[PDB]
Amino acid sequence: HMCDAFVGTWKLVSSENFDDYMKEVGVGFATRKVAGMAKPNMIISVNGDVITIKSESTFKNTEISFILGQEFDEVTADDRKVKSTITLDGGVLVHVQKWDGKSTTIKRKREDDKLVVECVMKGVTSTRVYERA
Ligand SMILES: Nc1ncc2c(n1)N=C(c1ccccc1)c1ccccc1C2
Repeated sequence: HMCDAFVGTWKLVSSENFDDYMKEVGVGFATRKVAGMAKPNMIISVNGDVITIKSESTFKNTEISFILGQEFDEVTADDRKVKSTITLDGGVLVHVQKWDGKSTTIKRKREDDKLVVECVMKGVTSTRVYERA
């Protein structure tokens, strides 16, 4: 019943500072431009201990399935090959991606009727707000 409040289909409604976040991650110009235009959905489901997060957009369709606390391989939408671990901390899903001696953290939290996604790469934070589809 862990992540019940996350389950569902969500649509992007606002973004702030995402180009700067992508620059800090190392995303190149053309991918920043096209991927920054995208308006993904996020489809979150749970089956037993396995959480699945799918993100569909005109740019790319991605999907991850995982167990909390258990590292996995992920290919990001910008084609990074990262080692990811996702945990639940005080009701927030905390997703750490490691690659090339670098690290970024993505937090997903329910706030009112929204699902708020905060992405942090060193000093740079981007906030993306999703609402139910
Ligand atoms: N489908 C789809 N399309 C576009 C994007 C995207 N997913 N996902 C994100 C993203 C964002 C925050 C946390 C996790 C993922 C992503 C990652 C890097 C570069 C571009 C995008 C945009």
